[PDB]
Amino acid sequence: MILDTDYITEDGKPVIRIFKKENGEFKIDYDRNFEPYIYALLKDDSAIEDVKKITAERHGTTVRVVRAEKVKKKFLGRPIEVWKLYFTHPQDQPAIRDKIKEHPAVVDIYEYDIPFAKRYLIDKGLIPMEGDEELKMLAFAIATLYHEGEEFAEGPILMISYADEEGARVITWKNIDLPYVDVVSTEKEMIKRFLKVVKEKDPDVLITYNGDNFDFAYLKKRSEKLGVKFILGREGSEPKIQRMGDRFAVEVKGRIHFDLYPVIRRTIWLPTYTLEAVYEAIFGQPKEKVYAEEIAQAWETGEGLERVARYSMEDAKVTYELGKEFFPMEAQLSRLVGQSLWDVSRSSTGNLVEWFLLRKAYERNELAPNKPDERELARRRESYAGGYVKEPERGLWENIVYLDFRSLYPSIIITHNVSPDTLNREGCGEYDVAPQVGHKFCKDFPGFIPSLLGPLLEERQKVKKKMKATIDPIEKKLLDYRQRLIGILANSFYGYYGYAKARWYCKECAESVTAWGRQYLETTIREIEEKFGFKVLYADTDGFFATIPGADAETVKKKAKEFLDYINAKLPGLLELEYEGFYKRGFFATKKKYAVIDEEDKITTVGLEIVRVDWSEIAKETQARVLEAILKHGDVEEAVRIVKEVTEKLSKYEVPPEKLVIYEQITRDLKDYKATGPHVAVAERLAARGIKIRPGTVISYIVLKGSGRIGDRAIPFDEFDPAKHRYDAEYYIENQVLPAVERILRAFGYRKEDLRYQK
Repeated sequence: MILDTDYITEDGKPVIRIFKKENGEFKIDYDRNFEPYIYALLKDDSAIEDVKKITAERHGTTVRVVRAEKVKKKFLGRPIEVWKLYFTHPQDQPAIRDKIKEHPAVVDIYEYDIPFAKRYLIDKGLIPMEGDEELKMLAFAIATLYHEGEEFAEGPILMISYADEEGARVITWKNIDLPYVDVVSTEKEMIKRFLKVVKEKDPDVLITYNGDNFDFAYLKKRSEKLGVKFILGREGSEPKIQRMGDRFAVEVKGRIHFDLYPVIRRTIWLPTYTLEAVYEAIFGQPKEKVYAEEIAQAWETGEGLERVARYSMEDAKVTYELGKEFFPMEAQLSRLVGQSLWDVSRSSTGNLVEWFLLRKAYERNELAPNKPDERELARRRESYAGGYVKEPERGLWENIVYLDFRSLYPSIIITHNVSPDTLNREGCGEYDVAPQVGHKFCKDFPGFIPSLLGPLLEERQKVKKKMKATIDPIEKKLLDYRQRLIGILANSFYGYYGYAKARWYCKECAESVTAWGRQYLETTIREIEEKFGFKVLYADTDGFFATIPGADAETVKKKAKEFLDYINAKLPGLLELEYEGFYKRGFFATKKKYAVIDEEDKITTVGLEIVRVDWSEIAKETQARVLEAILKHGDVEEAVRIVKEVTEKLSKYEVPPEKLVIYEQITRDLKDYKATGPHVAVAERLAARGIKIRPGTVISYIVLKGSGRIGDRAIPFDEFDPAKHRYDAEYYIENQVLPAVERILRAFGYRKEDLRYQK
C-alpha cells in the first residue's frame, strides 16, 4: 500500500519519495529519474529550436529545456500536436514558462502547474491506499495552561493525551492517582514520553482534531523553548507545516496526519464545530467541555486535576473513535481520486473532481486545459438556473409516494453526450438539442466526460452488488463507502461544469443539463397526472411527491409502480424513475419546506426544524409535538391546542424551568455581535467564575424576569434556583416557542395571534 509521495532536492536534483506499507513493513522507495515537463503548442515546428535555446536565470544557475519531443494528443474533441518540454527541476518551470509563453510562435503552454509528486502518482499509474494492509492508528490531544494576553504557547503543555487500541492515557507532570494518567517529572519529559510512545507504537496514522492549527504548532513552540527535537516522522524530521488558505496544515513524513476538523466540517453540517459538538452529533452520547480558565485554576490548585485529566483522556478516546469512523471513508476516497489520504481529506470537492479528471486525461492521452486566468475567471461569473421547483399543494394529505430520478444529472450527461468537446461541433451527423438554451451536442463520438461517467455508474452498481452479497459487515461498510463516494463523484460533474476554477469548464454544458432536468421532471409530472390520475403535491428538481386523491394506500403504491414501468419505457437512455418511498401523511408548507411521516411513524422534515444558536428544549419539544399531532394523529386542531396549553403553562409558570435552558453557541468574541441580549448578561455572570466567553464556548442559560428589556437578565442554570428566580415567560413564548412552530401552523392558515391566549 502506498501511503504518500513527496520529493527532496539533492544537489539541485529532484528525488521522488514513495512512502509504503507492505506485509506490515514501512518502506521508502526513491526515484531519481522522474522528469518534470510541460507542453507547448507551436505555430511552426521550426520554432522549437528557438525554444530549446531559451534560458531563465534562477539563483544564479542557467536553467534551460533539457529536451523536447513532439507528441500527439487529444484536446477538446480535436487532435492536437504539441511539444513536451523537459526540465531538470520542477521548480525550474515557473522561471522559464513565462519566457517560453513570450515566444511569438508559442500559442500556449499546458500542464505547467501540477505539483511534482502528484504528477508522479498520476503518470506512474500509482493509487494511494490500495489493498488490504492493516494500518495502525493513534490519536492524540493536548491541554495547555492558558492566560489572557499571553502569546501563543507562552504557557506549558499540561497534558498530552493519546488513545488507540489498548485504550486512552494521559501524560502529565503533576500527580493524579487516576489509573489512566502517567506522571513524569517535567513538561520536557512529558514531551519526550510522547515522542517515545510514538516511536514504539509506530502508527501509520496520527489522528488529531484540529492538529493542523493547534496541537502541532503548540508542541513545536514548546519543544523549541525546552530544546527538544520534535521527531515524529519515521524519516527523522519534525512535522512540516504547509499553508492552505490563511490557515495551515501539518504533514508527518512516513505517517498520515489525519486531522478530523476539515473532514467533519465538510461532512455533517453542525451549527458549531467543537470536538463536543462533533461527538454528540455523530455518536449520540454527550461530552463535557472544561474551559481553559478552569484548567488554569485546577493546575495551580491541588484537586480538580482529576476532572481535567478525565477531559484530556476524553479528548483522546473520542478523536480515535471519530477517526475510526471517518478514516475508511477517506481511504476509499483516496483510492477513487488517486491521491494521498493527506491531500484527499483536506481538499474541496471541485478540487477532488479535477484530480480524478487529470488522472483520467493522462490515461486517455487527453491534454488538460489550463485553469483560468484572473480575467477569464471573472468572466465565468454567471448565475445558474437551478432545477424545477413546484409551488406545493397546501394542507394535509395522505397516501403519498416520493418518486425520483436515478442519478438525474449523470444520466443526462451520458444520455445526451454533454461535454465541452461535443458542443456545437460542425458537420455533425447526430446531435441532441438541449431544451431552452438550444446547445447542440454531437453524438458521433463519446464525449470525454460522458465516457468517464459511464464506467463510474457501472462500477457503482457492481459495488452495490458486492456489498449485498458479502456477509462480512466490515467489508459491507467499506463497499458501502466506496459506492456512496462513486455516487458523489458522479453527481459532482454537473457542478464542475459551472465551477469557475475548472479546467474542463463548460457553461453551456451546465445550462443544458439543468434544462434537460427541468424537461424530464415536468413531462414526467404531466404524465402521471394525465395518464394515471395522480395529483402531484410538490416537486423539487429530481423528484416529486404524489397521491391518488381518495385511493387507499395499496392502490397508490400499486399504481405508482405501474407508472414507473410505463414512464421508464418512454424515458430515453439512462433516464429512469424509481419508487423511493411511501408516506402515509404529509404536508407541504412552501417550496423547500415540508414534513412527512412514513409507515414506521418516522417523521422527516425539511426547512422547518430548528437551526439556531438559541435552541431550547421547550421549543424542540413543542415543535416536535405539533408535528406529531399533525402527522401521527392527523389532527391540526390539537396541534394548535398544544401551543395554547404550552404558552399558558409558560405564563402561569407551570413549566419545568430547565427545559428552558438555551444552549447557545458563540460566533464572534463578545463585542456585541448581537447588539445586546442574554449573552452579554451571562458573560458578566460567568466572569465571576473567572471564565471569558470566546468563539465556541457553548453558553447554557435561562432568561429571567428582570428590569430593563425582556431577555436582558440571564444566568447560567448553575446559578438558577427555583426561589428568588422566575424565568421571563414572555421571552420563552415570543423568542423560543412560537418561532419554532409559527411556520408549520401558518401552513394550516393559523397566525401567531391564534397560538396563545391571555387577556
